[PDB]
Parts: sequence; structure tokens; C-alpha cells
Amino acid sequence: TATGVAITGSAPAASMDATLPAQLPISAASVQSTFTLNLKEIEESKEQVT
Amino acid sequence: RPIIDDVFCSRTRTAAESAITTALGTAVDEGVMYFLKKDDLRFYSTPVVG
Repeated sequence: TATGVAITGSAPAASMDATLPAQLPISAASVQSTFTLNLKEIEESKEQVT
Repeated sequence: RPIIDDVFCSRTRTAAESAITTALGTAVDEGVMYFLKKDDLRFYSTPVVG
């Protein structure tokens, strides 16, 4: 604050700027995907697809 | 032409041969001969990795 006082003033009340946190979390989740492919499908798909 | 004998040799009687099954009880039919030709039957199995 920068309030206005007289010349024979009284040096007014205290003031100071405040800083704050943000805390922005990262660690509980994840995106994922699965395949579930066989071991015979990957064998018969190399003489039978071009 | 040699006569090879297997212990595990049989044949399942078909559904058209059903009056021959009730008279004998079973359908295992251990009386077979199987006049086969040698280089005409083949066996297969997949070469899956590992």
C-alpha cells in the first residue's frame, strides 16, 4: 500500500507483497494400450500376406 | 509288401453302421487291414518361433 499522509504524519501501517505456490500434480495416472496377439497368428501371417 | 502291426490300431464305425454297433456293443472295431501306399501320407506341424 502507498496511502497518502500529511507532512507531520505518522508513518502508516505495514505492507508487503505476497507470493503463492502452484503445486500442479503429475503422479497418479497414465494412458495405456494392450495387444493380446497369439503365437500362431504371427507365424501364419508371413507366408499368407504380401 | 510287409504287414506292420500297431497296438493302437482301430477305426470308429460310422453312423450308417449303427445296427452293427448295437449287436457288438462297442464301436472300436479291431479287425482292420488298411492296405496303404507308403509315399502318399504326410504329416505336418507348425515351425513357430523358438
